[PDB]
This record gives sequence, C-alpha cells and structure tokens, in this order.
Amino acid sequence: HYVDWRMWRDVKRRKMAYEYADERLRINSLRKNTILPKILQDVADEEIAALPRDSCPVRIRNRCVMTSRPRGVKRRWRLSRIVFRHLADHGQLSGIQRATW
Amino acid sequence: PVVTISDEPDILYKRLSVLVKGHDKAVLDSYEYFAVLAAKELGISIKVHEPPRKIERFTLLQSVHIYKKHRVQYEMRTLYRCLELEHLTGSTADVYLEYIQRNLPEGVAMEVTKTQLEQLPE
Amino acid sequence: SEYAFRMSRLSARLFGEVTRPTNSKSMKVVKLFSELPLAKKKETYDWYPNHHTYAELMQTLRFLGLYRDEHQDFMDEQKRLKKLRGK
Amino acid sequence: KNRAARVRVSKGDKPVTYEEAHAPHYIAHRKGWLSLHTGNLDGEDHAAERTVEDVFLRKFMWGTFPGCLADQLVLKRRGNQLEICAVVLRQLSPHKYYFLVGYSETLLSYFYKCPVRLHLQTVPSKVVYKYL
Amino acid sequence: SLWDVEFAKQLATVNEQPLQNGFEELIQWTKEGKLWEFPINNEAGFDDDGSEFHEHIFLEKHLESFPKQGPIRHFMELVTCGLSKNPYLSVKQKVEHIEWFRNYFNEK
Amino acid sequence: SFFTKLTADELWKGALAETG
Amino acid sequence: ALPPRTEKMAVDQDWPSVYPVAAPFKPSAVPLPVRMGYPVKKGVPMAKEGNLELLKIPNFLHLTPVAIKKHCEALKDFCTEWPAALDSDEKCEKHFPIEIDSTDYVSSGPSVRNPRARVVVLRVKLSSLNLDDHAKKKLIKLVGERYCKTTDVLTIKTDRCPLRRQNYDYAVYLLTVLYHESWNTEEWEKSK
RNA sequence: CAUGAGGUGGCAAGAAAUGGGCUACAUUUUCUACCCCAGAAACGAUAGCCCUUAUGAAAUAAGGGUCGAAGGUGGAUUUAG
Ligand SMILES: [Mg+2]
Repeated sequence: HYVDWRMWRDVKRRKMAYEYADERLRINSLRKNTILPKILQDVADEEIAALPRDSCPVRIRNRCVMTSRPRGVKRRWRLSRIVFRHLADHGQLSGIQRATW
Repeated sequence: PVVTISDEPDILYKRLSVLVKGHDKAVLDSYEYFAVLAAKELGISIKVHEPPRKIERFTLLQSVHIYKKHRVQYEMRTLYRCLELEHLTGSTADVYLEYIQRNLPEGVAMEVTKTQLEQLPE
Repeated sequence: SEYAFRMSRLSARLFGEVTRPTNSKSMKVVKLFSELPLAKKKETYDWYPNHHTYAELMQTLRFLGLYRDEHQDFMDEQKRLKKLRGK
Repeated sequence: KNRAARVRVSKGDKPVTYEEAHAPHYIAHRKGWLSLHTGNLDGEDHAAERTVEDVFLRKFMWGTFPGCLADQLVLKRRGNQLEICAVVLRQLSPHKYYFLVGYSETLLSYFYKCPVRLHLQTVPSKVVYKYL
Repeated sequence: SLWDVEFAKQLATVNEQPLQNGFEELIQWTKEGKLWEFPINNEAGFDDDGSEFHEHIFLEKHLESFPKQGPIRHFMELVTCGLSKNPYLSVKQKVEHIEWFRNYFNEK
Repeated sequence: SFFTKLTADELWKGALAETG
Repeated sequence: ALPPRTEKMAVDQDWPSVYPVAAPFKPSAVPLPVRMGYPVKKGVPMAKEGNLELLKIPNFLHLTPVAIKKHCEALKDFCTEWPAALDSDEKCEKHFPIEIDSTDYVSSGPSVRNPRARVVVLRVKLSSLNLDDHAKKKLIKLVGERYCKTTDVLTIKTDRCPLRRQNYDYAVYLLTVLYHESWNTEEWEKSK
C-alpha cells in the first residue's frame, strides 16, 4: 500500500536509521577526534562497520510521497515536479501562483 | 463575566510588536483595519507600517519527459503588516491578543508577536 | 596576548561552551551533540506519511459502504470482465 | 500547446464551471486558491505535511458524496481547525446528508486530531460559467 | 462509588441544553480540550519535569567520576558542552547518553 | 497506494482512447 | 424552501447575531446581492447563490464595526489600565532597567510546536545598571560581539534549553554571574 | 517456484569521432596594493604527482606543494544579439 517496492525499501531504511541513530552518532563522536587514543578509534570504526547497513543515514534517498520518483522533488513539499505542478495548477496549494514576473 | 483579581503585580509589556504575514493584500489591509478598530476602542496607542513584500521564486520543467528549455516558474508571495502597540498592562495585552488571534483569517494571515517585558534588575 | 586569552577563557566558562583549548576537529563532536542527528529529525523518519493506514482505512470504509474508490471499482469490473473472457 | 488545467474547446456543448473553466495562469488573477493554510508563507513550516492531508481530504469527500459534489472543495484552517465548504447537489434526501456529515466530522477529527466542522452549499444544478 | 458517578452523570444530562450558538460550541470545544488556549504559547505541556536550566546545561554533576587529567576527560567535557548547547534532547536523554558512554569506557 | 489512485472519468477516458 | 432569512430579514437589525463567530459565506444567510467573478464576454459577474470564489474569500462578515465596538465594550473588564510611568521610555528606563523580549508564532494546523518561539534576548542598558567603575572595563572585555558602543546596551541571547521561561531564567542568571565576575577582580589581571 | 520479491559484490573507460560549455593563447595584458592617479612583470593553466581538509560506514569536492602540456586568435562553414 505504498506506491512501489522502492518506496517500501526507502521507508524501511528510514525506520532502521531512526532505530539505530543515537548509537551511530555516539560511534562517530568516538571516531572523529585528534583527542584520545588510536586503538580506541580503530575499535569504534570496526564497530561502526559491523553495524547493519540501511541503518546508515546516507542510504536514505528522497522521493515524492505520491509517485515514488527520486528526482525533481522539492524538499519544501516532498512531492515531484509533476505531482506538485498538478496540485498547483488546479489551485490546491495556497500561495503557489504562476510567475508572470 | 467573572474576572477576579490576584494580589500579585501584573506584568508590564512595552512597545509590543506584531508582524502579520499574508498571501493577499486586501485581506491583510482589512485585518489591520480591524486591529486598529479594536485597539483604539480598548484604549491602546498603536500604529501601522507595511514592510516590503517577499517573493520566493522557483522554476520547473513544463514537460514530463525531455524538452529542457521549456520551463514553468512559480512564485509564492508574502506581504507583511506591522502592528506595534505602545505601552500596556500585561493582562490587557493578553486579552487583545486573544481577541485578535482567535478570529484572524484562515491560512492567509499569520502574525508574529514580539512581546517586550521590562522588570526590575537582578 | 595572555590577558586576552584569559578573558576569552573566562567568557567561555561563563557561557557553558568549551573552556580548554582545542582543534577544529574535536569541535565536530560538540556540534553533533548540539544538533539532532539527521536520522532523528521529523522531516526524515516521518517523510512518507503512514500510507498503509490511508489505504487500509479507505478499503475498510469501502467494505462498510461509507466511501467509494471509483478507480478500485473500475479495476474490479475489469477483473470480472477478464474472468468472464479468457480467463 | 500548453494544456494543464485548461479544459479543451471541442464544441459548443461542454458545460463548464468557473473554477474548472480557468487556466492555471489565472490563479491569482481571475481565480482563487482552493486550500488556505499558513505553511506556504515564508519563513514558515509544515507545508508538505499539510499538502498530503489536503490531497487526502478531497478524495475522501468525493468517495463519501458520490455524484453530490458540484464543484471542487474549499479547505480552510484557523489554528486548530479544519473548515470545509462543499457545494452539493439537491439529489439525495436531507436526512442521508445529515447522517453523512456528522460521520465525516467525527472520522476526520479522529484522524487529524483537529475539530472539523464542514458546511454545505445546496445547489440544484452545476453552476455553469461557460458552454465551452 | 459507581452509584454516585451515575447520579452525577444524570444531573449533568438534566442540566444539558443544545449547542445554541457558535460561541457556545467554541466554549464547549475549549472545555473538552480540542481547541487551543489562546493567546498561543507554543508550549502548553512539554514541561520537561521541572528542569530549570542548570539541569540541562551545567553537567559537572552528571559528568560522574573518571580521571580528571587525561584526554578522555576532555572528550567527556566536550560531549557535555555539546549536550548543553542542544535544545531538542530532553534532560533524561543527555544523562542516558552520558551513562552509555561511561559504560563503554568501563568495557575498555 | 491510495494517493496513486484517481477519479473515474480520467480512467474512462484512458480506456476509451477517443482522441488520437 | 425559499431564500430564507433574507426575504424575511428586517431593514435595520441586530446583524452581529446573524454572523457572530467566523464561518463560511452561506448566500442564504447573507442579504447583500454580491456578484463575485470575472464577467463572461457579453454577460454578468457570477451570481450570489452558488459561487466557489466567495467561499474561498477569507471573509469579515463577522467583525462589522458595530460588532467590534460591542465586543470592545464587553471586554472593558479583563483590562487593568497601566500607571503613569509615562511615554518617551526615559522614565520607564529610570524605573525599570532591563528589556526582555521573547516572541511566539501562531501557525495553522493540528500542532503548535514551533522551536523559533522559545528564543529570548535580554537587552539591558549598561549606564542604567549604574553599579560599575572598573567592572565597566571588564564586562565589555568579557562580552565580545554584544554591547553596542553607539548605545550602551548589553544584549545576551539564550537559545540552549527547550522551554522559554527556563531560557529566560538562564539569561537572567548569566547576566548576574557576569556582573559578579566583572566586580570581583582576579590576581592575574595586573599583566595588562 | 519468474520478466515477481529480498540479500552480497559489481558495472562508467575510452583506438576514436562529434555536439555544447569553461579557459586561455597574453600587453585594453600577468602579479601585488587599492577596489580605479599606484608599484613590479615581459603568459597559459590543465594532466597527473604527493600531501592534507570536508563529507560520509566507505573516496566526490576543497586547499597546499610540486610540476608547468598544447596553445602564439582558429580553414570551408556557421551561432547569438
Ligand atoms: Mg510553450
């Protein structure tokens, strides 16, 4: 009942990130120093590596909510430049008017 | 009815500024007028100025597929209105806000109310 | 200047922030703790709203008889036609 | 040939309503915005969230009121409110409509945690602007 | 006392009239807790268990015991500072984080 | 999904294909 | 059933009761024959009794001037008038030093949680503080980007903790501690 | 029991041809000051090479050294105002 499998995957990834975020942050903190030993840093890195992928925050791709398309997606509305346009034209978004300029 | 009076000192608000953002100009004007009518009636010295409109613009493709040159650009305008109120007791100010904030127009009209305290030094 | 340094230190102490001197690298940690992480932001985890809920509820409503997915009805009709046919 | 919302001249038969008969370039000019909320002003938050809700609501209304919406809705918000103005045909019995309305109010309210109170506009036929 | 409750309910019912006006409706809504308490605070709730700034910011107390000369301590201090700088995390959360860190340290 | 759905008229039009 | 409450409406009437609270248009309720729309090439602006445009308009059918006046009259209670601390802000300054000034935003929708509202600054005049000799020399040194020289105004800004009141409290405390520090000179000071 | 779904790894490099950009080829210039009265000079800036920095689980960008190509105003033709 999401639009496609890609969307579902994305959602799952997001969920994973939400679950494991704090820990990840902590590990990054541990890593990213000149303060404190090298061995410890190495260990931290190893731990991070071990931690499962998709919990990774970078794999989180932005799509449109309505049509599962990755590009032309305004982050202000979270919808594609087709869907958004459609919304705009009928007049279903307040404020959005055509730039006569 | 039923107001009551506490024994504690009421809080003092100085030059209470209020900035109304809106999409449509006429509506904003009307709102301003209403505010003026209110405040004056109450017994509050106020004034109004209109700070300059902002227009965030952004462009996207007219087609679905290919055809790059051919674009459509949108804009979402916002115009402002100051409503700076010169000197009042705190309760009164609150009441005024209530009168205003409840019955402001829908979506269009969004005020930002910079209240300004005074107090003793500590 | 030593006096200036001392003053700076004092200021830092007053305003909570890093008192002991350090690099641009170690400030990263501080920044991180100041911020939320990218994954815990309400834009991120709640980017796609529910969806499942929206669908399921609609379906339930349709079943009840208080709402009509016209598209869904059309699809059903098509399916029926197919069944009648070939299939 | 740009051809977004603009309904197309086929003959002199097509009965078209005022919102329906006006191209997107008129939105500020000879038309108004259907939805109304603070999100799209700047700087201001929670636009995306609102948009989805708006999209949902119209659809829901259509589902509920089948052949009983003359023209597209008007969604409004005032703090913690969600007012709706639906132009409805005088087709069904009023009792049925009443039954529907309360249900819609309750269901929507429970969904969005926002007291809805929609107000209907009974008109016998679709209000024609042009026979396009 | 269920009987008492029932009686009260009955009394309430007896008292009732219809909605009368829009103002009345609004009042009712307010009483219920559906509408907001004007003028708006952007606060109502979210009280953070009576914190009073020092509980959020000054983390000498929540720092706990560990060697006060090494790089580890510096790191901890930095972390504390970061936490203090933070608004969005609660009082509990910061403390929890600190505890976790401590545990980790102990483990090594 | 629910948002991927749409009105009936459009669907009908699509089906018919009476506009080459 | 007719155009009711329009054909049977009195010329000269308590209008505020017909539209008390803000609501949509309702052309049956409204007596005015308003025509809202762009005219057709050789026709008329669209009639009252079935327009979307009218509905769309945010409306001030409530808040008629008379109604507003009445409301004001009703609310002459709730309103303790402020004393003779006078205009010009000189007298006030003399009496009340310090100027705290936190904002609060009123957005639409189900939530009211806007972070921006929590922030608070504390603009206090340094001459109006009036208890510093050597501390004037030290306070400035302590407090870098704040303290304007054209108008002697210390302006601490608090953005750390979530609540507004707590932030304010912190700011107050910050100021006090700063003052104390300025007053209480250290030993190392001498190396100027 | 697959043109469906999930996982791990990978996939993009040019013998070439051609399109559209950027940068030059210098003295109306190059460098430094100043952002338009100055003082010096007699270019160009990739390709790599190493070294950092940023990002991020993980190297694409940014800076510094080094190096320091071709090019020494462009043919038939053609592009814009
Ligand atoms: Mg064109």
